[PDB]
Amino acid sequence: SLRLPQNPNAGLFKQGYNSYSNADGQIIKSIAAIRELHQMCLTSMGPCGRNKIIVNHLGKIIITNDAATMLRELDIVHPAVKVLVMATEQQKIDMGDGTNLVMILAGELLNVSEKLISMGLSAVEIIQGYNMARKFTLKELDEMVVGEITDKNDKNELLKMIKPVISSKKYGSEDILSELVSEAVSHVLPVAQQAGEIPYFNVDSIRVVKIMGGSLSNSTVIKGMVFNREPEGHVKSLSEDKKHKVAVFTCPLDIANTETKGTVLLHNAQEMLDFSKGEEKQIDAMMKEIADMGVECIVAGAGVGELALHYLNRYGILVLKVPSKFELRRLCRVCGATPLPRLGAPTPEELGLVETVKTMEIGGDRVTVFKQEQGEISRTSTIILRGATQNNLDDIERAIDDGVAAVKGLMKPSGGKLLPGAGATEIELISRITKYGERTPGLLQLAIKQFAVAFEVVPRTLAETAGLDVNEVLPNLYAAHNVTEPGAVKTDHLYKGVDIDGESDEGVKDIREENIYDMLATKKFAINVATEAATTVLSIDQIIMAKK
Amino acid sequence: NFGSQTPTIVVLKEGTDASQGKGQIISNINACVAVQEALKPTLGPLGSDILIVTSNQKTTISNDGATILKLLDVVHPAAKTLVDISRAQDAEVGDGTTSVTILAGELMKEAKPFLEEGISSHLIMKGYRKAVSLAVEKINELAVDITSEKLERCARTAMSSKLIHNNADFFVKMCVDAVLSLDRNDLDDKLIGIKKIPGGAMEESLFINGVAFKKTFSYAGFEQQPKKFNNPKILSLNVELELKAEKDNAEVRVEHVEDYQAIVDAEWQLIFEKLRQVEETGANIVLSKLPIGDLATQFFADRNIFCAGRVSADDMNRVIQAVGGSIQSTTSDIKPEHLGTCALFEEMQIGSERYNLFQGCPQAKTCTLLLRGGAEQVIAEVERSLHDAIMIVKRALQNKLIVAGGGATEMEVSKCLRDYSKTIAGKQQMIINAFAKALEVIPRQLCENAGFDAIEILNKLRLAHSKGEKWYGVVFETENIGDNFAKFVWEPALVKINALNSATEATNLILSVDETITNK
Amino acid sequence: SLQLLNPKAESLRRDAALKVNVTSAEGLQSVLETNLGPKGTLKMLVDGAGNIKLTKDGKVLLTEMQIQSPTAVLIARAAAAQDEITGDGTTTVVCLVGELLRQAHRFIQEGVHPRIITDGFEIARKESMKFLDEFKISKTNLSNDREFLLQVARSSLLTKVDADLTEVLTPIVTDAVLSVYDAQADNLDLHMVEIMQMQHLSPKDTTFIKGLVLDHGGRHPDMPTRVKNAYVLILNVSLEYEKTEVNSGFFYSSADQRDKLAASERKFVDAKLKKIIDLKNEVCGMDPDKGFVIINQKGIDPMSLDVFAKHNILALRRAKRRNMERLQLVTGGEAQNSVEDLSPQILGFSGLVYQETIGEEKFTYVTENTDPKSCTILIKGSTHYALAQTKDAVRDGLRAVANVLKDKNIIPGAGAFYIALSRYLRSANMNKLGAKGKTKTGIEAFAEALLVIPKTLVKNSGFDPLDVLAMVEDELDDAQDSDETRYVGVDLNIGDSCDPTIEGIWDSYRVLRNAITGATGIASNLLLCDELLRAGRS
Ligand SMILES: Nc1ncnc2c1ncn2[C@@H]1O[C@H](COP(=O)(O)OP(=O)(O)O)[C@@H](O)[C@H]1O
Ligand SMILES: Nc1ncnc2c1ncn2[C@@H]1O[C@H](COP(=O)(O)OP(=O)(O)O)[C@@H](O)[C@H]1O
Ligand SMILES: Nc1ncnc2c1ncn2[C@@H]1O[C@H](COP(=O)(O)OP(=O)(O)O)[C@@H](O)[C@H]1O
Ligand SMILES: [Mg+2]
Ligand SMILES: [Mg+2]
Ligand SMILES: [Mg+2]
Repeated sequence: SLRLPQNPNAGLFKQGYNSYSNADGQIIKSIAAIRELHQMCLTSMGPCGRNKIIVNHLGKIIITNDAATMLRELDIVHPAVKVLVMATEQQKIDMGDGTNLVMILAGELLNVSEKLISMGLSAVEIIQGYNMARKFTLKELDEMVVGEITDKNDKNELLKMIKPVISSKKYGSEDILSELVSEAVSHVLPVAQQAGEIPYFNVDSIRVVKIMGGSLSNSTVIKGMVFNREPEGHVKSLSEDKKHKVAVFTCPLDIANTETKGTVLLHNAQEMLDFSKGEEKQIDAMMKEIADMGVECIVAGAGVGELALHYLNRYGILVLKVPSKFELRRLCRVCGATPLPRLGAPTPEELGLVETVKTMEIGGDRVTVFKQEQGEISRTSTIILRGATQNNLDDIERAIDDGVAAVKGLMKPSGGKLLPGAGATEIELISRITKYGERTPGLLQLAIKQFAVAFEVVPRTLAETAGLDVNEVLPNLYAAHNVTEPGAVKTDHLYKGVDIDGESDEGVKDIREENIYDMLATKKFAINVATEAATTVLSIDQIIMAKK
Repeated sequence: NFGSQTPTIVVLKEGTDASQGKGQIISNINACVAVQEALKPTLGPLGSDILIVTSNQKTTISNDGATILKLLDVVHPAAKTLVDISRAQDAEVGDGTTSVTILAGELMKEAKPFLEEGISSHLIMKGYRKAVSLAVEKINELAVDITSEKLERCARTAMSSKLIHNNADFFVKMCVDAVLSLDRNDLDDKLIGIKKIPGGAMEESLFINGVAFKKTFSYAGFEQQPKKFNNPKILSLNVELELKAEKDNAEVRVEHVEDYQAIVDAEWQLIFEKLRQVEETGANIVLSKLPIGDLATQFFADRNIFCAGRVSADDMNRVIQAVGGSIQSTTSDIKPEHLGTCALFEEMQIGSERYNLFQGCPQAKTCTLLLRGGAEQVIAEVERSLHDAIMIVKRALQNKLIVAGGGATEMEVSKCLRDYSKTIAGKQQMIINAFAKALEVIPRQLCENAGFDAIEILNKLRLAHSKGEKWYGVVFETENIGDNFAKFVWEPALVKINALNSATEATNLILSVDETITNK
Repeated sequence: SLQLLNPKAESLRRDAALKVNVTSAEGLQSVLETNLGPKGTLKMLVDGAGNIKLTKDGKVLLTEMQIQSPTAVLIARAAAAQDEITGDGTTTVVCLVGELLRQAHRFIQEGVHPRIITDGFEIARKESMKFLDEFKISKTNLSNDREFLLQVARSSLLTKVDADLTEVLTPIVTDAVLSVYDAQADNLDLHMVEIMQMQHLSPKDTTFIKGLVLDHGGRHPDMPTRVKNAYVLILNVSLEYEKTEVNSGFFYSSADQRDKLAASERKFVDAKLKKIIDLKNEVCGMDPDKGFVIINQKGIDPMSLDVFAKHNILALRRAKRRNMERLQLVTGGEAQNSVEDLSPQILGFSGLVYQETIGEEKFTYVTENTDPKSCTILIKGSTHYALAQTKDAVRDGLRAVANVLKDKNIIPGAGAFYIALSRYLRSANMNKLGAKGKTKTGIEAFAEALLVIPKTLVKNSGFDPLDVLAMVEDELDDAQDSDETRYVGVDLNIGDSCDPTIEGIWDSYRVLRNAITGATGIASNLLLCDELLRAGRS
């Protein structure tokens, strides 16, 4: 009476282990545990989304509007929330686009599932309901698609691609940020029209180097690349035309020492006199074959000796440090050189082509530039990103990664296959999925119905973040789709969507003239991985933890 | 089921800070206003300085937005935005670092009551980002395309708010000559490297056409060499001139004892052969990054050849550009043409420290002055004041743009913003006018430190812009307000553009934030 | 969910609460079932103060030992209500609740709801009452035969002590209810018998006394211990004044008034005692072999003992409250408080009164009454624990023989009713079902749970329970076809079936009533319990 028996036969397992079954409203608590961090994602979707401060134990801060990025640093206790972390991590790695959606959709599927489990629907039927809804959802995304790119390189078409992507992360001004990406995409692409070759594009080609100071308007697009290096011997503006040559060596510019106990041995004074001059003549003789080929800059892979440096700057050969593997490989793609570890003569076919190598003051420190010209184009271009706050450089840099990741979406599938944005793609599926529930019989119809209700969060979120009342903006938009397709062809009610700024009522003046669209490849895997996030959380009825 | 407790699963870790509510973003603004209060009275020439002592008991005296926030280890996340823009403004321009901070804090302090109202975050950011585009274009019209009259006036204003402002009559005459030695498109900052000399008075400084570096070591034959050469010749070395191992190894087998005497004499033979090649070319001054042994310096000491060592690579690079020579890491490849020359040489006693002076070159790329002072903070303040002024006259050569100082730029931009807000769109009229009066914080505090009443000043500025078209600003000497063009006070426009862009970027960064997460 | 309301709370729900209820019942069963039957073991309740006590009744074992588990508290409270109203059968209650929860939990694990299981117990309980009222037998107690009361008392007292002490003590129980009887009013009081704790020769040397025995002796030596004819006189007011209710004080004017005011208190003592002396010589003056004893509840003045000592008056003091009712029943007197009215009619009578000096105290023995309506039992023993052991034996044996007079019906023991009730609760054809395939699960569980009583007796004796019950099963198979009503039992000496009526083992009717009713109710409510909780403010 004074004390319970405190759960007998509990010594089967350790004291730290705990069980968590579906009963006792614990599945409702797991939905509430998702609801804690899901509401943090509400104020971070859209162009009016607000970034987030995350102070780690080390003190490294990253300020951001992207889900997949923010969830990396937060240490999570609940395992069901970690499914959303790895689900968004999969979204960032594969497609690099549509991570908030993975978070906001899969969290709302668990929200509407709170009503379904409370009604009395078995968990097995819930998974069958969303799977049958998923097959119809992915089917209709291919049907209501409009428009295509059909050209890899164009000035006006890239404005339709990059601009709606970076509009979520650090909107700012539209033109100054979009032109930096569309100019850099055209440099790296192998155009090669009327040849029948397979296109190819690498995410690691376009890379952004962060430099403090300046303003966002002063950002330029560099053909080549840049490091924060200092030439050792001398600096040269290189005002001499008639382009220079480039030779890349991965080994250090020094005498190849013996790997096993390299030690001097001098038996008599005759070897003592010649050993000091032998190293000078040997290093000089190797530079003669290198210098006669007309090379004026050599990129070293490791530490360079002083004696080798004395003969390099004699003939005015520039030295560059790249003490890492990937930093040396990225530079060969610009000039198109084939490195060889030997210290002999570079082959003439393997020598690279760089016209000028300038050294100027940008951020107060010494930097080396490798700008090419219109002739003999190169790939793996960089973007000089100027800003005042280092935290803003980090989020804008990842926005270029999201934009570069969106360019990857054009290579693998047959084309662009753009969709209407601004909630139009979500609100259209609500009517189609609702009609699909009426066609199918059985107790799964409520699962199909709640699956459509979960898609309202995109227009509800954009209306809440835009400082508008969602009770008036949302049903005003339903009137455009409650007047369904009459007998006249070429109906233009599909482009109606929400609006962040402007006219009252809100149905946007089309997403058309506005030139904002969404990618099909992002919506396919996002709805697939979001449904898998809700499937794995709803399919499990018992959870076991340890130590907490 | 495995335990009677059944602990409730917390979402985040234990100890994580709080979350959404009322007052989260307001605390970040109040945190910035707190840091902004410390840098508030340091504005203008009639301001003050801030004394800080960190945990390591290192005393420092300064009035620079970058230096004050650098020593203070700021742990608050939103407050470090002011640290970033100060370093960003200090790294590029090097002046007005404060005017960037006391301005961003006013925009965030002015955004405080709008956030208390039902105004969203994006509406406030759209106002500043649309207004700053017109401020940059308006400053281009305020700035002039001046080319006539051929530096002197720009340096006097950059030295304000710190020590050498009153001594501008002597320091500006030689500071203008520092950048004229540098040619176009190079602008090397390491050539303007200046060192510390604890001891002396700042008035006894002088201009030097070359370098002056500390020896940092007393050699055995240092006094034997002459201190005065009429026609010296400089040659830079890199080989180590002493008896030691040759190339990173030491192993010598000897079988016969007769050859054991010869191998030792060979080492004595080659080391003098290494020194004799330096002697035959007539190099009077010898310099090397690596140490120089007692054997070499005594060989040079007999026949009147000065030598020195224990110098850094940054100092060596300044020696080459001053004398116009080159680096030679081998004694056999020495030729007469690569030797640098100057007018004369004289080692002088400076603060109980010896310095090797070079001066009188026909073409010198280097300006390096010795900073002597009483305390270690006096020589430090003279360095930072010159380092901020030298950047202004440096970039003045890059482009010739001049705007009126004394808070005159903020008032002229604010009047057109009030006209632009009066015309259109209704809703943003409050935001732009709020940005207008918030932009006037620079002349606001500039007169409060002077002891004058702000109401009589600010009422005189607004109603007198018609005849004071653009060059209308404050004057501290006559205790009145007049035209700044007659007073010859000038300031470039690059401080103004980077200040508004950095301040607009700073306030818009955390204005798009309504959260704070702190693990552990 | 409960942690959100109170973090310091706990809850076991729907599988952990069921194991707690069954394991606590089986744990209470495994410890306390060993006392069942004559071959049971003795327990030593050794508390922190070193008090030793031997007993086999489950009531006093659970009363001294505080119960920590919440389930066993409910079973201990059931044994309290069983021992309170009846005073026997506590070991059968805990075994039935333990077996009912065991047999029920066997079916709950098979996927059966607890509701229909408890519904079958109630129908099985009501079916047992329709079996019990036909199974009982009626006897005529007007003859007041001693042989039937002895063997009925021997059946109850064999489960407390060994055989040789039971034969000595079993006439003491039958002698307790000799004169206490009323045919018309049907009133029979159990508290009139007086249990005295004293150390004497041995437990096996006790004896029955017809009259009353008080624990108070004569204070003065001069009064005679032997009195051949005594007239009792009941007093209740204190002859020695303890305190005056109204505050007062004797303020004397001079030294001569000091002894007079001391004599003022002597007058009020002599005033009420003069009527006592006048009461003595009113009957007959100078009558040898005729004493006069006084029994007072409150104290007596030691100054007044000299007055009682001169006239040879036995005076006792500090008597008990319940003894005032016992004096008039034994001696035939009349209770009085004051001394205003006195007469020889109100006085009782006694044939022999004597005292004995045992240790540092003296016990008054009043015997040889004409028609006493009460008696007493001296609990002699060789120690402290034998007094409590024999006291519990008499207090448990008085109820078994007293119920024979309260209701003439009596059930044969030796597990006869539990064995016979098992077959009757096998197949309820169309009598009382209520539903198809639902109630019958509880009928089977209730029938199998009742047969643990005869098996527990065999486990204490040290034989196999299934073997000795097989011949009992084979006996009753042919008894129905032989056309002869026969009751079978369980003999623990040889391990073979037997006849209770022939040998002499019986059980009271009210024991099996409250035991089955109390066990079925507690077994039902514990099965209905699906969650245990705790909450409060420390
Ligand atoms: N200016 C705008 N007007 C209307 N809708 C917009 C605008 N900018 C963005 N959107 C919509 O907001 C949605 C936000 O998508 P989001 O998940 O933030 O993309 P990302 O994966 O790059 O984070 C887009 O799908 C788009 O349709
Ligand atoms: N001679 C002067 N007369 C009037 N105002 C001046 C003068 N020199 C500087 N100022 C004002 O002082 C302000 C701050 O400049 P300065 O002291 O150089 O840097 P900081 O912003 O670090 O204090 C400028 O906005 C400028 O208008
Ligand atoms: N001599 C005996 N032989 C067989 N059974 C007995 C004997 N004495 C008692 N019993 C059985 O023991 C049961 C309980 O009797 P008893 O021990 O007196 O009560 P309690 O168990 O409460 O102490 C009775 O139902 C009876 O059938
Ligand atoms: Mg996007
Ligand atoms: Mg300044
Ligand atoms: Mg009994």
